[PDB]
Parts: sequence; structure tokens; C-alpha cells
Amino acid sequence: AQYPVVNTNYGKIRGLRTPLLGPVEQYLGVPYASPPTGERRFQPPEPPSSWTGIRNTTQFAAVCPQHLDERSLLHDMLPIWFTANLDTLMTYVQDQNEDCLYLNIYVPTESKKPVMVYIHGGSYMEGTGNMIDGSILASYGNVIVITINYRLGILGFLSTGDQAAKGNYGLLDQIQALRWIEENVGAFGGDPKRVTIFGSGAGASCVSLLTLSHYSEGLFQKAIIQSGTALSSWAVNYQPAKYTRILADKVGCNMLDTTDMVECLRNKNYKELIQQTITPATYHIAFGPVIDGDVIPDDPQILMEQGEFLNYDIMLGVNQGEGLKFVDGIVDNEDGVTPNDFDFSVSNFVDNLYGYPEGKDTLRETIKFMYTDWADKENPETRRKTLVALFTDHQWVAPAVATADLHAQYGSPTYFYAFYHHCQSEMKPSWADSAHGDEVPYVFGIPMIGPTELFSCNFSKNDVMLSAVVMTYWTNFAKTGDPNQPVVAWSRYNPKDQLYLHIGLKPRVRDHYRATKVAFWLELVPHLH
Amino acid sequence: HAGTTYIFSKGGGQITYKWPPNDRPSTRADRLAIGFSTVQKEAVLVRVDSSSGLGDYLELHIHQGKIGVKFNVGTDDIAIEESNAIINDGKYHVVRFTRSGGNATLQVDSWPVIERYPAGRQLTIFNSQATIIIGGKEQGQPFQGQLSGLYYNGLKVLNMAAENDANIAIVGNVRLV
Ligand SMILES: *[C@@H]1O[C@H](CO)[C@@H](O)[C@H](O)[C@H]1NC(C)=O
Ligand SMILES: *[C@@H]1O[C@H](CO)[C@@H](O)[C@H](O)[C@H]1NC(C)=O
Ligand SMILES: [Ca+2]
Ligand SMILES: [Cl-]
Ligand SMILES: [Cl-]
Repeated sequence: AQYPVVNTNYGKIRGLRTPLLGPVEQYLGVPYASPPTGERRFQPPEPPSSWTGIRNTTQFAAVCPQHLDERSLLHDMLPIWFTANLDTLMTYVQDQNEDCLYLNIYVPTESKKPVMVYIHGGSYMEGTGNMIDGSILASYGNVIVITINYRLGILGFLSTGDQAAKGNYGLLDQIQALRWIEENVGAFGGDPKRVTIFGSGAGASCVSLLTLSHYSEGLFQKAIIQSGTALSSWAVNYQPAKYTRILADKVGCNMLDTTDMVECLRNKNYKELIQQTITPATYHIAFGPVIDGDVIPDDPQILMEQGEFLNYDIMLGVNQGEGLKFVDGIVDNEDGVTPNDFDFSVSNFVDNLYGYPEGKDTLRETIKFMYTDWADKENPETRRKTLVALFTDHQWVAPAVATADLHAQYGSPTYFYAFYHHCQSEMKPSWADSAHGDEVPYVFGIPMIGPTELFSCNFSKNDVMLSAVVMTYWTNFAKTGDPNQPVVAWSRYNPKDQLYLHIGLKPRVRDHYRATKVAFWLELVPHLH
Repeated sequence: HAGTTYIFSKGGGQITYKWPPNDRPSTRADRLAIGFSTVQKEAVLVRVDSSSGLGDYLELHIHQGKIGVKFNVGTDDIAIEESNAIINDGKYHVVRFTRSGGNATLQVDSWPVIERYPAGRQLTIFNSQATIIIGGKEQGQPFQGQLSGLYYNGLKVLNMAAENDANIAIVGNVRLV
């Protein structure tokens, strides 16, 4: 009972029965594909090998290769809990191997259960599904939770912009995991006809991209897209060849033929590859999803504008102050920001995201105007909030709403949230509002257990209850396509009323989340160019 | 005519399947088949409509005694016709339609498969399928004759209508032979 065994289509695995809410059966380090090593580096993943006898899946496998280094790290894009706690985080990635396509299954003891599959990721360069324990969400929701590992960074996303290396290996890995799940979850008491995929940040970007790919067909029916989209500056790499070349030249693969260049890269030791510094343009990525024409068949903006996606039940949202890091270094003793720093900050923003000469004097002045509280224009703390708002609006809210509108417009059931809570901690200054990543502890029930090394929050009864509310909504959605239904009412989102749930201690339905600011970014700023 | 047959008499009638609003399929490929008999030169037989606001649709019809399908998935109307087999003769016939993005097939009985390959780039998704209307009353071209063996993307719609499925509304002069 204690070490339960499940016969998968590749052979039997042995897991653990773990108490915490009933106990959960944990199957850790399950292989879902063949190692993408040797000839199969920079190739699509292949199914895994089968075996006779019983295979212990009772501890996490080696993680995918990654080199965590302040100054190589994409700080602005990583969630706060990651960057705040990176010593005790390097702990989860210290055991690496190119052979890393493994997933983990959390099965509640208690017909056929819904399956929530989590796609982790901050910047496409780092992480592991292993740092999220799915046990509480599984046991609380009576759903199977699966976490995955997919190829990261270079090994996961290197592309030449031609046939030599088409890219998207990490996305293909997520697809292969979902194929495994479709064919094998039944054996764990899962229902393949009720698979919700979900993720936060770059993981959310993957989830959005996967909803646009023909490869996803039949592999899942619902998605929850937390704090990321396919439309941000950092979701997709539009200039892969450029960065691949910089890498190749650094490691001595200078051949001009892209086919020979890839084979040379393919024979290099991976450690040599990940140790290099390839720094991308501000707010962009050097290695990540690319528009290859097959997996992702066109610019996601175009695909979504045009309605080229199937009908997934979709839930998406954003946190109040995602963009905390945008005010790094300019907040004073009194938690304020000066006018000169406000100007400089908007000026640099314009240079980084709208680098067109000219028209940018205009744009800069307009942005400043839009992000000044004309009813309290002297208050330095408000100046600070507005700056965090500028970046949060631009990188997260505007594209989330753009995405929500287009799903809703083509008839897919859509649900939108604004997350206005976060735990008290030292990971973040006390004046900060909910930052990038702060929802994660609530989605996964962490308050139900206590603070952990990654989330060293001081939780209150309120935190426990808000977590209960969030998990109920999330798992209800997994069950029925409606967060209100297991077999406060959160109204559906359509672009007419644009109702959304304000998630906080007191949840409430509201409408047109920051509509004027979203309009500013989606409507005015484009004209003006 | 095999299995569940419905007769459509003078003045017209209709059989409507509504998808639950939380579950309207979007498809990249479709498949439609039906058995029929009619003496009419003009009728709409079956029509699948996207939700209100969206233009996408698929329509099985008879025009000048010839069976065909007209559909649209976001680019233009695309038409496909069996323009030789006379099918308005009171005798039983089968029509099978296939769509794959902008491309389509049609065949009648054992005649050669008609294929249509529209020129220029084509949208491929039929979004948010809301209703399957059988009978042509709404389109102003009521069908008169018999229908059986309706299959649309796995849905055996006429059986569902025979077994009082919640989502089916039967109106007008239509009888369950
Ligand atoms: C699997 O790990 C368990 C953990 O205690 C161990 O007892 C068992 O011997 C291992 N597997 C095999 C095949 O022996
Ligand atoms: C949690 O809040 C309490 C309230 O006084 C205080 O002890 C401190 O802020 C936190 N406790 C711990 C152990 O960090
Ligand atoms: Ca369409
Ligand atoms: Cl403002
Ligand atoms: Cl606003």
C-alpha cells in the first residue's frame, strides 16, 4: 500500500504513499521520453524505452542543464521568489544531466480523475518542475497533479532560422509529456479527456504557445495561463540565428554552413555551452520559442487575431504589481521615487522597447503624463507605484487582456483574474504589492503546510483561506470548465462586459481591468508609429 | 434509407441541435454525411453555424437538383458541387462531405469524389460551432423529403433527436418515421 506500483505502457513503476486531506501517492522521476542525448540533441523527443520488472520512481531524477549566475540571469523576467532565494534554489538544480526528460505524478488516495499538468519556467533558461510539490493541490482538489522537466535554454531552444536547427525542442518536450499522459494517466486513475495545462511566467507563455500549435490537438482541453502570454517582448525569440552564431563562435564552431555548425555544436560538451554569456537585447530572449512555421506556425499575434486555435476552456490573469523589479535601485529611504528618476526610468523604457528614432520625445512625454497621478502629483510613493504599474501594464496586463479578448471573441470560454494578494515576507520590500510569482504559493496550497525554504512567508489564517479559495477555483475549472462548478461567483469574460475576478482577501467581480491603460498600450501607442 | 429516418412534409420543419455554450467545438477538419430523398430542385438540408458575431458556417444544400456544400471559415465562401448526379429523383442517395482547412471533398453514392482546392492563403479553423440546423426553414429554403444517417464530426445527430436529447428542439412538420 506504502510503495504502490502502477503498470504503465512501458512497464511497472513503484512510487511512495505520502501523508500531509488524504495521503497522496507520489511517482517521482518518471521517464516520458528517450534521453535527448548524442544524435538526439537538437532533435525532437522520441518515446521512452520500455522495461521488464519494476522501476523505482521514488526520487527526483537529474534536472536539465542550466548555469545559474547573477549577470547571466534574466533578472527582470524571473519571479521574486526565485531571485530572492537563489542559494537555496541552486540546491534544486545542483544535480544536472542532459538526460532529464522526467515528470512527477501526484495522485490523491480517496471513476476517473481530472489531471492538472504544470509547466514551470521563469525565462526558458532555468528551473525544474520538482520545486513545486503537487501533493496539497492534488489532495485538496481530488485531482492528479503532474509536474514536468523539459529541455532548457540552449539545449531546449537553439535555432538557426533554417532547417539545420528548427528549435522549440523544449516545447516539443512538453508535447511529448502530454502524449505520455494521454496514453498512461488512465493507469493512475486519471481521465485523459480532462487534462488542464497550467503555468506561471515563461511557463504561462509556453501554455499560450501550445494552445496555438497543431501538435496540441487532443492532448488537453483547458488551460490556466498565470502571469504570462505569447505576446510579451520576452515570450518569443524573433532573432535566433544571431544568438546561435554568437554561441557557435564562442565555442569554436565558426563554420558558415548551418548544418555543419549544428553538428559541431552537437558534439560539444554541454557544460562548455551553458558557461557562455550570450546577453540579449533588454527585455528579450537569446534562446526561447521561435516561429518555425510548423510547431508555432506564425506570429502568435496574427494567429490569435485570425482565430487559428481550437476551443480550449481558458483561465488567465495577472498580479497587481508583477513589475516590481522595474524600480530596482531608485526607491529611497522613504519608499519614494524622485521626478528625475521617474523621467530617466520612462526614458530608458522608451529606448528599450520603442527604440525608433524619432517620435520618441512625444512618446516619452505621453507615457509620463499617462502614468502621473494628477490628483496627487507630488507624492513620491505614488510615483513609485505608477512606475511599477507602467511596466506591469506593458509586459503583463496589456497582452493578457489582448489574449483574453481574442479567445473570448472566437467563442472559447474565458475567465480573467487580477490577483491582489501576497504573503508577508522578507523576500521583497514591505511596500511592494503582489509581485511576479506571488500567486504560486496560493495555487499550490503552501499555507496549508507552512513556510518552506523557497516561500519563507509568515502565513496567517487568511492566507490559508485564500489558498483554499484559489485551489477551489482552479480545481473546479479543471473538473468542469467553470471555476464555480465542482460537477463568490466568477462571471465569464467576454469583450463586451469584460468581467473579471479581483482576487484578494475579499474577492469580487469587477469590469474592464485597467481599460484606459490597456487601451493606451494597445490602441494609442501603435498609432504614433 | 437505414435506421432513424425523419420525414419533412408540406410547409416545412426543423431539427436544431444546440451545443452547450461551454462546449462549442472549433475544428480544423470536418466530416459530414447524410442519406436523403427528395424531388425538390432547391433546399437547404443541413447547416452548421458558428456563434453570433462570427461568420463561419457550413451548409449542405440542393441547387438546380444538384447537391453541394458551401462553407466559410474566415476567408471567403468556398463552394463544392456534384454537378452531374441528379439526386432530386425521390430515390435514396448518400452524400459525404469532408473539409480540411480551406480544402474539401464531396461524393454522392459511388460517383467519383469531387475535390476543391481554393487558390491563395486560406484560414483553416471553423470557430465556435453553436447550432446544427436540419430542414432549411431559417435559410428560407425548406427541405421536403426524408433524411437518415446524419453524421457530423462523430455526432449521429438524428439518433440524438430520436432519443429526446436535451439540446435538440424539433419544430414544424417533421415526423419520426
Ligand atoms: C526502490 O526504492 C525503495 C525505497 O526504500 C527500495 O526499498 C527498493 O529496494 C528500490 N527498488 C528496488 C527495485 O529494489
Ligand atoms: C510574523 O508576524 C508576526 C506578527 O508579530 C511577527 O512575529 C513577525 O512579523 C513574523 N513572525 C516570524 C516568526 O517571522
Ligand atoms: Ca475561422
Ligand atoms: Cl496613473
Ligand atoms: Cl485604467
